[PDB]
Amino acid sequence: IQRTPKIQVYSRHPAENGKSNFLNCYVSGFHPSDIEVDLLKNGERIEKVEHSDLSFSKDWSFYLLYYTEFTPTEKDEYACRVNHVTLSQPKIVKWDRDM
Amino acid sequence: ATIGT
Amino acid sequence: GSHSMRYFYTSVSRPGRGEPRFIAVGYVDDTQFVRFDSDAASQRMEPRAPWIEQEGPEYWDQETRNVKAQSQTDRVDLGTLRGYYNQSEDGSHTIQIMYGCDVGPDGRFLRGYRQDAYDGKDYIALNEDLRSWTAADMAAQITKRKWEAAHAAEQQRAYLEGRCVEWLRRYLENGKETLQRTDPPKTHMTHHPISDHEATLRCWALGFYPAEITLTWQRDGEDQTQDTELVETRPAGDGTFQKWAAVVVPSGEEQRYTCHVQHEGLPKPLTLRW
Amino acid sequence: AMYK
Repeated sequence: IQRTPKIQVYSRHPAENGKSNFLNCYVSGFHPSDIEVDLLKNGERIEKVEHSDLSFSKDWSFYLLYYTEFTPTEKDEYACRVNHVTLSQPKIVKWDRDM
Repeated sequence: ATIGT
Repeated sequence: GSHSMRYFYTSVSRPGRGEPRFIAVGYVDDTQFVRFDSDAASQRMEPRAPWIEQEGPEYWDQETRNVKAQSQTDRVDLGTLRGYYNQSEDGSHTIQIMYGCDVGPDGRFLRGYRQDAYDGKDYIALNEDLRSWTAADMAAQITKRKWEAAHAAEQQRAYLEGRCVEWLRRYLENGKETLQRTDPPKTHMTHHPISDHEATLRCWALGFYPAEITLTWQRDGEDQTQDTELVETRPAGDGTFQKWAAVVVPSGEEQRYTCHVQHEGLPKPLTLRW
Repeated sequence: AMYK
C-alpha cells in the first residue's frame, strides 16, 4: 500500500515583511516513510532546514514537520518541494501568505 | 518510560 | 482532564544500504518528550521536552537500553515476516509499533494499548482486556500462537497497568505547567474574491493546545460541506497547533455563513461571521 | 521474550 503525502506550507505566525518568523512544511498521511522535503527560496534549496522526529497516525500513515527560521520580504518567494515514491515528479507547493 | 524495564 | 502516554516505533529495512533504520518517539498527550534514531551519532534516547531533562543518568541509560533492544528485536522480526509473506530480500519493508496508556482526571488507569503493523497495515493487536490478541491475517496468526505460548499478554498488561501509568503520572506532575495547560485558539477570518460571482471565506484557529479542535461552516444555521475545504491540523513548531476551514460562497451572501469553533480551552464555542 |  502506498499513500501520498498531504502537503502544507505555512508560516508559524501570520507573515509581516521584515519580522522574523518560521517557515514550515508539514507532510502527513504518507507511506512508506522514505521522503525528501526541501524548502526553497526563489527556487533555490535552503540549507539550514530541520525536521521533526518521524511519527505516525492511527491509520499507520506518517507525518513530519520541516522548518527553518526566516524573515519574509515582499520580493522573496518560498516553496516546499516534496519527493516521494507516490509522486512521479516532486511536488512543489508555493507559500501563500495571505490565505 | 518505555516498556522493557 | 484525561491524559495519555504513547510510544511510536518504526523500523524500515533498506537492503544493501546498511542495517534497518529504527526510530522511536514518545508523547504525553500532544507533546513529544523523547526520541531515538538508530542513524544519529549519539546512540542514546534524547530529551525533547524541558520537563524530562531533569531525569538522571539511570533513566537515560535504561530508556536507551529498551529502545536499542527493540531495534534488535525488529531486525529479527523483519526477516521473519519477509519469510511469512514470501517476499524477496531486495524490497524495503516496515514494522510499526504503538503502545501506551490513558489515565483519568484522578490519575487512575483507564485503558492500555499495544498494536503492531507491517507495511502500513494492521498486523497484530493487544485487545482491550490486555489478555488476548487479534491477528489481522494468517501470518499474524502464527505470531499470535507464539505470543499466547509465551504469555506475552501478561508482560504487556503488567507494564500498561503499572510502570506506564506511574511514569505518566510523574510526567504530568513534573511538566504540569505546560502539560496541564490548555491554550485556546486565536481565531480570525480571511476573505478573497475568486471571480465576479464567488468569494472564499477562511476561518482560522491558531496557537491552540491540545490539538483536538472542531471547525464547522454553516449556512443559515446548518452545517455545510458543499464547496468546503478543511486541512489537517498542523503543528506551529512551538508546541501549539493550527487549523483552517474554508468555504466558497456566492458574492454578497457572506453574511449567511458562520464558522463554529470548538476547543477544550474555550469557555463556550465561538461563532465567527464576516 | 517476544519474537514474531
